[PDB]
Amino acid sequence: VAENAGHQTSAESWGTGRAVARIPRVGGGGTHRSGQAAFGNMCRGGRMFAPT
Amino acid sequence: AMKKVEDGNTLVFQVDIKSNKHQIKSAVKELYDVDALYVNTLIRPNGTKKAYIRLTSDYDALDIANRIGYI
Amino acid sequence: AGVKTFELRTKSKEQLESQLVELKQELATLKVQKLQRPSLPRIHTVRKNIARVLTVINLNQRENVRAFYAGKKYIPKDLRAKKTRALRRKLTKFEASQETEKARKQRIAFPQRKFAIKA
Amino acid sequence: PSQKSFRTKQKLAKAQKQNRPLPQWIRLRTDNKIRYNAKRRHWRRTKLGI
Amino acid sequence: AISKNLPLLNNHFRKHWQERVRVHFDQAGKKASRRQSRLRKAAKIAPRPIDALRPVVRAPTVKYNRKVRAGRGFTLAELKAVGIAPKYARTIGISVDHRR
Amino acid sequence: GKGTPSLGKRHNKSHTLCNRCGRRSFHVQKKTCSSCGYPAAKMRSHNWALKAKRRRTTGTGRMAYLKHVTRRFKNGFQTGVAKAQT
RNA sequence: UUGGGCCCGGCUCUUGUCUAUGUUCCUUGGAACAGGACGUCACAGAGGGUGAGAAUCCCGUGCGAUGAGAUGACCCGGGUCU
RNA sequence: GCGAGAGACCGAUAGCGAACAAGUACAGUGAUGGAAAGAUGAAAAGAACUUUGAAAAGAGAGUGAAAAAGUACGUGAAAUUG
RNA sequence: UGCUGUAAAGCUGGGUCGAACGGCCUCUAGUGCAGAUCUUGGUGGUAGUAGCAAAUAUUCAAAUGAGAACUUUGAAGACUGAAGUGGGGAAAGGUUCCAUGUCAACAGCAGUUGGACAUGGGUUAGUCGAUCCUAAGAGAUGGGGAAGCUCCGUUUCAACGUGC
RNA sequence: AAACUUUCAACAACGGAUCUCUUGGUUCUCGCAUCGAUGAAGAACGCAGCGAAAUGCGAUACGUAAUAUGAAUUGCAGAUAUUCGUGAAUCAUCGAAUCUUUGAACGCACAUUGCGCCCUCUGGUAUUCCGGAGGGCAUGCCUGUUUGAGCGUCGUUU
Ligand SMILES: [Mg+2]
Ligand SMILES: [Mg+2]
Ligand SMILES: [Mg+2]
Ligand SMILES: [Mg+2]
Ligand SMILES: [Mg+2]
Ligand SMILES: [Mg+2]
Ligand SMILES: [Mg+2]
Ligand SMILES: [Mg+2]
Ligand SMILES: [Mg+2]
Ligand SMILES: [Mg+2]
Ligand SMILES: [Mg+2]
Ligand SMILES: [Mg+2]
Ligand SMILES: [Mg+2]
Ligand SMILES: [Mg+2]
Ligand SMILES: [Mg+2]
Ligand SMILES: [Mg+2]
Ligand SMILES: [Mg+2]
Ligand SMILES: [Mg+2]
Ligand SMILES: [Mg+2]
Ligand SMILES: [Mg+2]
Ligand SMILES: [Mg+2]
Ligand SMILES: [Mg+2]
Ligand SMILES: [Mg+2]
Ligand SMILES: [Mg+2]
Ligand SMILES: [Mg+2]
Ligand SMILES: [Mg+2]
Ligand SMILES: [Mg+2]
Ligand SMILES: [Mg+2]
Ligand SMILES: [Mg+2]
Ligand SMILES: [Mg+2]
Ligand SMILES: [Mg+2]
Ligand SMILES: [Mg+2]
Ligand SMILES: [Mg+2]
Ligand SMILES: [Mg+2]
Ligand SMILES: [Mg+2]
Ligand SMILES: [Zn+2]
Repeated sequence: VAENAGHQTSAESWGTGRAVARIPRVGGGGTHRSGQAAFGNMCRGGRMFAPT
Repeated sequence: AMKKVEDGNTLVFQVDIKSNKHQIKSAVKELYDVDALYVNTLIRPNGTKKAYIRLTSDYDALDIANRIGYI
Repeated sequence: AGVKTFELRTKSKEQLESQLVELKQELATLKVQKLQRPSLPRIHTVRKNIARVLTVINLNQRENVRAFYAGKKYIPKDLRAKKTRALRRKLTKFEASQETEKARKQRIAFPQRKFAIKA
Repeated sequence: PSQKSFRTKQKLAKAQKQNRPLPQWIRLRTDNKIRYNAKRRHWRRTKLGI
Repeated sequence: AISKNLPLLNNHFRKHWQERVRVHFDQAGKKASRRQSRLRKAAKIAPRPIDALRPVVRAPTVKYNRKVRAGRGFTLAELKAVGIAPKYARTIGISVDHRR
Repeated sequence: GKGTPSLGKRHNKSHTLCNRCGRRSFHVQKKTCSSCGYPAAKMRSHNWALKAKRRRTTGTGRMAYLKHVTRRFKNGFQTGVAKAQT
């Protein structure tokens, strides 16, 4: 797979205290991608576990 | 625009955006052999330039409009 | 499809400018008629005729300038060759083939021989 | 405002001209996929940022 | 971190090693293109041999005294002994070494 | 009053359109573009923003001249005109 | 031991043109490119298209043949003039 | 970058962010951030006409191999629902 | 619809469907989900529920229309009460302006109405502004720093007139 | 007993899984070396008979010339368009051109479509004013040309 697949995001975890899982999330606003999880093998659009 | 051709002896033209009133007066003189009393210009909301050219009393703008062929 | 470029190439500057004027008044008349038709495809033909006459006028004047400057040391940069900036900065064949007299004497004295083995 | 620059008014002219519906004869072309103009803009809804 | 009776290892992988991994997928392609270069060079200058004649020299060090291998070029004394000038020798497929 | 009441006092643009890149990043008082760095001779670009290089690079515009350099190279940078066949 | 300039080739690169054999019969099906029968070509049974799994319908594929343009002091083989 | 050939690779939540008018729409003063979104049918043959209705629509009819394919289009699971 | 297996599962009848797919011997792996306040999408109960209650206030008739609490006109009753719910502008918006048509969506009821939707039309300057001046300030040049991106400086250690 | 609630099946919904595709991606290999002051990359604004976008192009504006090829284009329309041919369509090819406003961006300036100056031609009773067309005026540095500056300095004359 591409060396940077799933890692072209500036996502940062919201931390705890906001009633959501601690996975990193996309910042900004105004698009539906905003606030969506990133970087995780369980995340849609993240990178696979142990990329080939 | 045709109310001006009729009432005010004024021909209304679309004109290039880059041209000024001196060039418009010369252009109408060379194209239609008519003397302009004045040229009032205007840039329209769609980005094109419109010229209100009032002719001297020597010329009848309705006759010029028929000669060009749009009335 | 309008005027023929080979017939245009047999005309003078004055005949071409006269035909350009006629084409421009024809286009103006068509633009007046477009106010009422309003679909008027002949405008495309007149527009491309104006493009052809302008092209032939420009080309004719450009071989005139090329003939004026033929063989001169300095010619206009739009009449010079247009390769790449680097290829224009590159040494000419004469400059690249310039050689010191020491190197020419050694090149002449010891050329690469043609030979074979096993005889 | 009424007092605007030429560069501004030229951007507003292009913004007006891009805000039109799809011409309907385009949907009849072969292998056409555009059903509507997807880049419409309302003045109150989305701002030009000019 | 240290466990069992195992050899102690030196695995030097604490830098960004994955940015400098050269995998020779092109071994066969380079072999084939190397062969084509070799054929083209030979056919350009045939029947002239592609290799200059090299001398035979003793290998240095106490470990390779016994072995003898191809050197770089024949010395000026050797070419003098066979009556060939070095400038001429370089043009008839003989390699010269002014250093040996 | 730092939220809704203060947001009502926004009518003074800090940035306007840039002449080089047309992006509305030209700081009016600084007279500099935060996007392309205009009026500096060089274009503003950073290796820590690779997506920003993607957004504005060769191929994102018209390439009105580099389009044809490959096609001119393949023909050896011809000078002259094509000859009609007999 | 030996200088230089042009003309045609060869090599290199790009490009044009040209090429074998079923659309025979029955059944199903909207469509045969499916099944069955009889075949053909094959230096071509790669791939694609065509109303369903098509070597043989079409483009190609394979085999070569033959034109055009270029390019190269620093590739050679011939000429030719100094 | 330009031009090619491939694969025990992925198969539309995968594979590049992007198979689509994708670095698009949109957000942010700004640096920047940045999606969703493929599939009727071989062919629109995209339903003439009649009828009820203000209309949207419905009911007949019609095309199609199929309308248990009608563009709110292949198949059409589950949650949930009549 | 059943059969087989302790099981993971395999096979099969009927319906739907429309273009590929399986058994066996081996190879290989991005190979098995109920959970991770997991991810993305979708859907419930809650529930026809909370609610749709600031800014005094509406009513009769006619017209239009398939349809009128909400549109138009008339009649009335009211309010803002000149530091206005009046008449203009600056910033900001950008066609919202006007006419015609028009109701799928939007206007948290409605809609024949609309800043919505569709089609057109519309902004006329020697005298109004910009343009010019300088303000706080910004900033080239000559120079001097700085590896450099650039920093200082604004007539400064300058042979400074595209002079009239 | 209904209704209601719950379960199941059929049909119908909701929704878009599954299956099957694929002009995309990803990775590997092979070959090649070509941006720009002769104005690039990029930006803005325009251009079609009827177009918003994408694609293409620049007032010669979904293109002009040329070479090749050889009858189309197509959603509709239409030739003062074409067919045993200087001939339809063609980013097929491409060697000639056009190439707005810009941008290293170059007369000065630019949050302005602001303001000059020089040359030639031209209109207005004009070397001087007003208008128009075309061509010019950036900086550092190099070679050269010309004109100079300095008791820096050589020769000669009171
Ligand atoms: Mg991914
Ligand atoms: Mg004005
Ligand atoms: Mg708002
Ligand atoms: Mg400020
Ligand atoms: Mg097939
Ligand atoms: Mg994707
Ligand atoms: Mg994505
Ligand atoms: Mg689908
Ligand atoms: Mg079916
Ligand atoms: Mg179906
Ligand atoms: Mg379906
Ligand atoms: Mg269910
Ligand atoms: Mg099928
Ligand atoms: Mg098998
Ligand atoms: Mg896994
Ligand atoms: Mg689950
Ligand atoms: Mg578990
Ligand atoms: Mg959960
Ligand atoms: Mg969720
Ligand atoms: Mg209630
Ligand atoms: Mg309340
Ligand atoms: Mg009162
Ligand atoms: Mg009061
Ligand atoms: Mg007011
Ligand atoms: Mg109104
Ligand atoms: Mg409502
Ligand atoms: Mg309603
Ligand atoms: Mg509107
Ligand atoms: Mg004034
Ligand atoms: Mg000051
Ligand atoms: Mg400074
Ligand atoms: Mg300086
Ligand atoms: Mg699938
Ligand atoms: Mg591939
Ligand atoms: Mg100003
Ligand atoms: Zn900028």
